[PDB]
Amino acid sequence: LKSIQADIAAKERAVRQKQQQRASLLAQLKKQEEAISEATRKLRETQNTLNQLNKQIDEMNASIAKLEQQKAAQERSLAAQLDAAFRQGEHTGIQLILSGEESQRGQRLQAYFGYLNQARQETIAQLKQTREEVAMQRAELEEKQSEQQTLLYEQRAQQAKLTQALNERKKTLAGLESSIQQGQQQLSELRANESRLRNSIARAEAAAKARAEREAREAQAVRDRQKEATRKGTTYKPTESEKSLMSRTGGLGAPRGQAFWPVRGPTLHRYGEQLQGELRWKGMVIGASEGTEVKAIADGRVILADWLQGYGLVVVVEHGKGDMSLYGYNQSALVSVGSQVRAGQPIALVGSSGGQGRPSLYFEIRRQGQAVNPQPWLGR
Amino acid sequence: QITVYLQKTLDDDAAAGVVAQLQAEQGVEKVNYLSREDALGEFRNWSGFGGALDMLEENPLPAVAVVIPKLDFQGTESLNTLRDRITQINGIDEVRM
Amino acid sequence: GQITVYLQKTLDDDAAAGVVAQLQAEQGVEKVNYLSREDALGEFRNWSGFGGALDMLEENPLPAVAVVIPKLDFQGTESLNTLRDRITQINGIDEVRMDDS
Repeated sequence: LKSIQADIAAKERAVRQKQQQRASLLAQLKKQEEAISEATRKLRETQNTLNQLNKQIDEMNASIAKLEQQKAAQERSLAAQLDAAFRQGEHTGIQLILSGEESQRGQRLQAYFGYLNQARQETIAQLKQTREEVAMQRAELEEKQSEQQTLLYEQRAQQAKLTQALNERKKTLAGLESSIQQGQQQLSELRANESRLRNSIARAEAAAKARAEREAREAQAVRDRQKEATRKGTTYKPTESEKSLMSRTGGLGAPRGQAFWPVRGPTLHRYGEQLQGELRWKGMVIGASEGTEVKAIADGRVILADWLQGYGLVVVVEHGKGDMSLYGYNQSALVSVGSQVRAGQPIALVGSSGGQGRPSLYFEIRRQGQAVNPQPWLGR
Repeated sequence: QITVYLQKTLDDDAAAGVVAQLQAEQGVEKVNYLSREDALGEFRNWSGFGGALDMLEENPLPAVAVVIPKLDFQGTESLNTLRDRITQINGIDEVRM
Repeated sequence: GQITVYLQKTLDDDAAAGVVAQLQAEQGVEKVNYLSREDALGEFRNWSGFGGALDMLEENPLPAVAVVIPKLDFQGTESLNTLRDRITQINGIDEVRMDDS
């Protein structure tokens, strides 16, 4: 009775220990993958700025070397003129200007001295101008090098954040691979992961509603204002932005393979296939290299960019009329909540966030708060 | 005599044109031409500055025309009027008395 | 008819002094007036000519100069030609100028 009672309390202690050790490793995984995402995004933006700056710095060094050659040539030529003037005694023995003069030959000989003094003035002015352009281009170059160094310092810091986060993630996942998860609590995590994802989308939607409702009204006003056009015998040309507003708010339309492939790769899982037990896939899984760019399937606005258990880094794009595209397992979110996106625009990089076995994209289309087979929108 | 100096930009043909053009402008008996290359020779020979012009990357001298007026156009007012005639042929730089 | 000689610009003070001593030792030479590269520049610098030119040059553009004053009995045409021949063979001499006249 005594030792059966010790082992019952040390078998509940041991389950509450296992559950909290897992919870804590998953909260570490979340933080690490949040850091990998934010750092991967920064390194990408940083590297793109740097490529422009390096090209400018290359151009400035080439331009400065050209002027420096010009300046050395102009200096040597000017110095040779000073030397010849000195050998002539032009600085003391000007006397040869005076005793050598005639009626009309001396007239011209004066004009000629005018053209020489002019040419010498121009020679010095040209060199003064080369020295000023050089000095200015060097000042400009030093300011560009200083900008580049601040950027390389940011790259270093972000890389350090990324390397740390990756090293710590390797250790967190090895830990999670230790805690063997039996069939029934996997199914339990899968159902709860799906439920939490649903709550996150609803909250993102609730927070978008004021904006979404105004844009829809404003969008319909454009369609309407084109009724007075048609029905009163004219055409109204909507502005490029009114066309963007209508695209972002009109929903994904009837599934006719008009949307962009978010990523191209083998289809590893399809909507409705068995996930585990009686649970079905609510989206498709497309295989692709880690870091492969994930494209918005259509015009819309980002309303969620969060790490969710089971799904990792999830981006949701509002398309209007309650239509949403959902992008999970991401290495990095490349766009922030509230950013408008264009069909075909990179919004994320493929990864395995949330602890997937291989790099891939999780992809949903949702209508009326329900995941639907996303396949028949995919074409281009 | 009034000396006129040509724009330095005149090529061989354009110079020949100016030479032909000033042959019979009113009050002018004759006009003597010195090449850019001859004008330069003359400075090096006679200025006592030697090669001072030669030390420049470009010849700084123009080809030149010395206007010898006709005997009946050698008075003060005559020279002013015939000087004013040169101004109406665009392509001369400076006129000196 | 003084002969003006211009030295190679790579000559140091000693090498210049050597050339000056060789000119002084030559047959028919009364005296040699020498101007340093540094003194030649000092003298030229007074000149208003080429205004602002020297402020833009890091390097002394001028040679050292030595004015070879022949003795009165070696101021004839053939005397000056022979002295010129010997001066031109002295190492460190760049250019030799005979009096204007």
